[PDB]
Parts: sequence; C-alpha cells; structure tokens
Amino acid sequence: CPLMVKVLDAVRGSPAINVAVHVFRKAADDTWEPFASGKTSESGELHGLTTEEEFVEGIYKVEIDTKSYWKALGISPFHEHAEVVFTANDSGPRRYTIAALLSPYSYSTTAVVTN
Amino acid sequence: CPLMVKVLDAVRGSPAINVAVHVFRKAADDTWEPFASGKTSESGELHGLTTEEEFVEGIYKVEIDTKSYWKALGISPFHEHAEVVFTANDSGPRRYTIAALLSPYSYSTTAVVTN
Amino acid sequence: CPLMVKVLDAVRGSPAINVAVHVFRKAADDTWEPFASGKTSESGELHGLTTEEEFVEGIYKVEIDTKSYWKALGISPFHEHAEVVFTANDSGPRRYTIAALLSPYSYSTTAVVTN
Amino acid sequence: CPLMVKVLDAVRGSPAINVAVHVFRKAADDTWEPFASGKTSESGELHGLTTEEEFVEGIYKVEIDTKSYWKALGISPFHEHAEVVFTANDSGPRRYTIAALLSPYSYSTTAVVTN
Ligand SMILES: O=C(O)CCO/N=C/c1cc(Br)cc(Br)c1O
Ligand SMILES: O=C(O)CCO/N=C/c1cc(Br)cc(Br)c1O
Repeated sequence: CPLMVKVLDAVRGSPAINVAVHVFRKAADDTWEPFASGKTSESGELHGLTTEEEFVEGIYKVEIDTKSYWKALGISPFHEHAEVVFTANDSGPRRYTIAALLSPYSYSTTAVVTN
Repeated sequence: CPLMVKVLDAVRGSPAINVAVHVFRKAADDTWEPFASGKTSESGELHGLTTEEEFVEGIYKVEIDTKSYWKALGISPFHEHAEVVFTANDSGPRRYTIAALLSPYSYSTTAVVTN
Repeated sequence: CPLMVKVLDAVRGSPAINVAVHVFRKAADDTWEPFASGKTSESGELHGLTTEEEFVEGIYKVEIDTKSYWKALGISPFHEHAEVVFTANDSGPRRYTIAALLSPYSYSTTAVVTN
Repeated sequence: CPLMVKVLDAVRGSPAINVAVHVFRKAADDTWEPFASGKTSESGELHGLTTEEEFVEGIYKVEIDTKSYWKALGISPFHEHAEVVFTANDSGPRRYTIAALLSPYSYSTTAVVTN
C-alpha cells in the first residue's frame, strides 16, 4: 500500500471516522485530475487508494473533507478542507502516510515517507 | 486590516521571513482567481492584503510557498505549498489571522478570528 | 521584555483568555522554584513576567493551566496542564516567546526566539 | 497494552527512533514516583510499558527525551523534553496512545483514548 491517510480528532481524542478524502494528480496540461477517493474507517485510516503500479511520479493533492466532519458533530469549523500537496516518487517509489490532526479552527498535517 | 498572515519556522524558532503568500477568491465558475499577494516581513507577517470593502463573503484560499522557503535554507521539504481554504463570513468577528507553523515534513495552521 | 507567553484556542479560533500561567526556575537541588506567574490577557498574551536582569541562564518551566480553561468552557480535556521546559541561553537572541495552541486532547507549543 | 507512545520527526518525515521515554505517577504524598520507562522502536513506537493491572487510576507524567534525540542528529533544540501529564482510568480502564510530533523548536502532542 503506497499511499495511506490517517486522521485524528483533537477535540474528542479519537480517530476521525467517515472522513471523505479525494486524491488528485496534476496532469500534463497542469490541471488536477481525479486519482482516487475513499473514507476513513473506524480507526481513522484510509488504505487501498492505489497500487505501486498506478502511483507514478507526479504532483498529488490529498483533499480531506474536514468541514463535513465537524458539521456532523455540531461544530461550524473554519476551513473548507485540509489540502496536502506534494511531489511523489520523484526519486523512485516510496510509501507515504499522510496524517492529519483536526480541530475546528486548526489542523496539522505531517507525512511519514518510507522506502 | 481584515486579513493577516503569520508564518513561523519550527526548525529555527523564528518568524519565517520572505515567504511568498498568494490569496485567491473562488469565482462563480468555481476557479480560483488571484486576489492579493505579498512576502512575509522580518516578523513573519503579511498585512495590507485587502480592505474591509473588498473582502466580501466568499471562499478564499491562502497559498504559502513553503517549498521555496525550505529550499533557500537547504532543507528538503515534503509539501509543494501549504494551502488554507475557508469561507469569509460577516456574522463572525471582523479580523482573520491565518497562522502557519512550518516544518520540512509538517505544518500546522490555525485561524484567529477577532474583533 | 525577555519572556512572553501566547496562548490560542484551536476550538474557538481565538486567543485563550484568562489562562493561568506559572513559570518556575530549576534550583540547585533540582527542584522547581516559583519564578513568575499571571493570567493571559484578552489577546491571549502574558507579558511582564521578568526582566533581563532576573532572567539569567538556567532551566525554566512554563506551566499553562489548560485543564481549568477547558472546564470553564464545559469541554472535557485530556491534560492536567501543558508544560514547556527549556534552557535559557545568553548566546542566542534576547526575546523568548513561548506559544501554545490548545485543543481538548492535544496541544502544540513552539518557541519564537528573536532580537 | 493500555499505554503506548508514538513519536514522529517532522524534519525528516519519519518515526523518531531510540527516543527515551520515562513515565511517572503521582504518589499519595504528591511527588512523582517512577512508573515505567523505555525507548521507541524503529517504528517510533513504545509498547509494553505496563499492564492493565498495574495501570491504576492516577495522575501520570510521560516525559519524552526530545533534547537527546535532536542532539544526536546535530541539532541544538529548544526544549529539554516534552512532558504529557494526564489523569488516567478515572472512569474505569482505558487504553491510551500518547503521540508526539517533534521539531527542533516546537512539538505537538495528542492523546487517542479508547475503551
Ligand atoms: O495511532 C494513533 O492512534 C495516533 C498516533 O498517530 N499520530 C499521528 C499524529 C500525531 C501528531 Br502529535 C500530529 C500529527 Br499532524 C499526527 O498525524
Ligand atoms: O508571537 C509570535 O512570534 C507568534 C506566536 O504565535 N503563535 C502562533 C502559533 C503557535 C502554534 Br504552537 C501553532 C500555530 Br499554527 C501558530 O500559528
């Protein structure tokens, strides 16, 4: 699994479950093309978005739909979504974990990159 | 001043100076139209981007050029940029400060919305 | 002013107002001795804790009473307090700003060290 | 396993490996007594600190030795350590994951608490 997403909720101290995630890849004409999508599980994780073969070099955007998550908990948050944009596999294949820690008016995102 | 940006460097414990910042407004055709831009000051701040008159309700994006910042420091970064996407709302407080705390493989962003 | 504290609330997107903050110095017997304290202002800031004359090199602890802050908002928190422990050094810049970004089950802290 | 620690490095985008962790528990005389200790693994994780039987209600302090970690990478960081202080098991047994994301002049810590 070369691209994984993990989302945590900093208000509740829990995984952020059922968070929609959309992944896009920049095309040769410089526009964002759909690449994969899914929803976080009960553990706040999203696996199985892509394969090593499909996950070629490129610029990828991982959009985490945080606004819908908070609205469903009764909270009107600040951001529309959290966007994570990065070049992938430009020095050969890697495994990426994109993690996000969510609060209504703040989020943090990190990447863990392994061989 | 209704919209300010503050950028900090978590590696050096300092303001992030001379970071390019672009602000976009979402247009009716769903595309991002340039709105304002600048470079952070020696205090890591960018003021004077817009006026109360111009900063009407809508969806805005603040794009912080983090990749060029880390490249100048000789540190290999993960993200192409940091993106902050939000709705400006007239029902809340009048000043929006978008703050970002930068590391090579991580960033945090918060919104401080005050009167 | 060589030591300042700034506290933000990531749930409300606001300064964290009226938060108690205690500063301690490590004594020669390795115990923490009270040094200075106060409550954050309406801007979430606490200034005037010490002077350049008093703020000699040593190990200091800044304890932010986050539990009482969340209790006042009716939100169940995880931590008893946030603790920031550091060595003050005369070889670096002269002003230390200890910033903290608070959520019920998470906090971030950074140091902005400037001239 | 009711108490786990996970540490990430925000500069390198990797687990923080070989980080020393000391856990203390407040005794009836209000002093911190040693409770458990260990080091993070190649995955940045520390398991096996305690058992459900031993991990009774109390106030616990998890001290993550961040300064030694950074010094070994050639970096002189700001903090002496990251301290996480919390009441545990006061509404029955729970499972706690204490996570920390490290940068030289900043860290964030969250808790994931499960039944
Ligand atoms: O395994 C679990 O239950 C959660 C532990 O993983 N933590 C991830 C994580 C932690 C912090 Br602190 C900041 C960011 Br951004 C993260 O993505
Ligand atoms: O006075 C200064 O120099 C700036 C201090 O403000 N801190 C802001 C801030 C702190 C943390 Br922790 C995380 C995020 Br995101 C922030 O935006």
